[PDB]
Amino acid sequence: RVTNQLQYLHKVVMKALWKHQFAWPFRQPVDAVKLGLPDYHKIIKQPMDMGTIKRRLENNYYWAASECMQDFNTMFTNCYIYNKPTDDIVLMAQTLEKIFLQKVASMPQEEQEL
Amino acid sequence: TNQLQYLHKVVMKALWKHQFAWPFRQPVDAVKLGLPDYHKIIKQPMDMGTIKRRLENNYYWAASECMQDFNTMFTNCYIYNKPTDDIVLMAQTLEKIFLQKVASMPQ
Amino acid sequence: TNQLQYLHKVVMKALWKHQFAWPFRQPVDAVKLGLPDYHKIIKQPMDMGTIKRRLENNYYWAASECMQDFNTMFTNCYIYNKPTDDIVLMAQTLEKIFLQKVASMP
Ligand SMILES: Cc1cc2n3c(c[nH]c(=O)c13)CN(C(=O)c1cccc3ccccc13)c1ccc(CS(C)(=O)=O)cc1-2
Ligand SMILES: Cc1cc2n3c(c[nH]c(=O)c13)CN(C(=O)c1cccc3ccccc13)c1ccc(CS(C)(=O)=O)cc1-2
Repeated sequence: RVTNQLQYLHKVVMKALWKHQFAWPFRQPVDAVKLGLPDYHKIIKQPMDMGTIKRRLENNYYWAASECMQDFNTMFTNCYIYNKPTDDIVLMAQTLEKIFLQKVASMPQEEQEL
Repeated sequence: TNQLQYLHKVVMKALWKHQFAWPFRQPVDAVKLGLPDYHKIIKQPMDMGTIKRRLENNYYWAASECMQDFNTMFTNCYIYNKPTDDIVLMAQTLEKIFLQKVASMPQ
Repeated sequence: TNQLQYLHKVVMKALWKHQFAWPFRQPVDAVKLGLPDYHKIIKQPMDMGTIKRRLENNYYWAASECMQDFNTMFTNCYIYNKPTDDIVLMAQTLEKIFLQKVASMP
């Protein structure tokens, strides 16, 4: 579907996050072989990344804005769960997530299809 | 504000009474709970009791500030605990409700 | 250009960052937004991204051209959308700020 809320998430939230200087670890699925993370998929059962979210927005995959919001949330939460508290990637995720939440605070309130 | 009243009377009210909310209704007492590393790892403790009181005392200026406090509380949980701990699943469940209700926050 | 300077550094700066600006920051994409009739109804599309680029490149010959582009943008929204769409309220809010700022232009 195409809704006011999903348009906002695409044109405002994803636009802001995708071009952020900390976005690059998150723009594609984690490649556990490339990154040397042999237990990644034992710990993280629902991988998510902003490339996948962006494609779903582009392809009208989502039915409700909350579904997109949950994908963003899963992506951040995966990072906090998997990594050590002191890893810089945690700081990068926190930074992006704060922007996510700041932008979501102004999202259109009542979702209706376009 | 309209938004802060929604976060207080709609979002928090729903999370507060949830069956998974009880670990989050007051600050983590690391001594009582036997977590001597908790405050070495978690530098910004947050909980729903603290957020609720801040909502009651007009502490916030904007809804986003309150949303960030919710966010910190959940994130602390994912950062501090082992992936396999039940408390992680409890936080996830609550955070999904938080985001669902936030989606419908008025403008 | 003092007027165009004002339109760029005061009017566009306020409107561009307003929380209601996001539907107007780029051209309407009738394909991606699924609106087969948009260009049958709206003959002169306009948006704040185009206006902003024109101010930056010294495109306009007079302030009135820039103001008319703002006006066209808002009018397209009112003509195309249903009266109850939130976007109509968003355009009304932005246009009132536009006119308020225009009254104090050199
Ligand atoms: C979600 C995610 C992304 C990455 N993740 C890693 C561990 N866990 C994760 O969740 C994770 C391992 N990883 C890092 O730790 C790392 C991060 C950021 C800056 C760095 C600077 C120096 C060294 C490492 C890093 C890197 C390295 C590079 C790429 C980009 S790409 C095109 O190659 O895939 C992605 C990740
Ligand atoms: C955010 C938070 C809250 C608690 N946390 C714990 C570890 N890390 C955390 O982040 C955390 C340690 N903790 C437990 O491990 C625990 C054991 C047995 C059953 C459980 C069921 C659900 C959740 C936790 C447990 C308990 C125990 C009790 C209370 C409530 S109270 C008034 O008595 O202090 C809070 C926590």
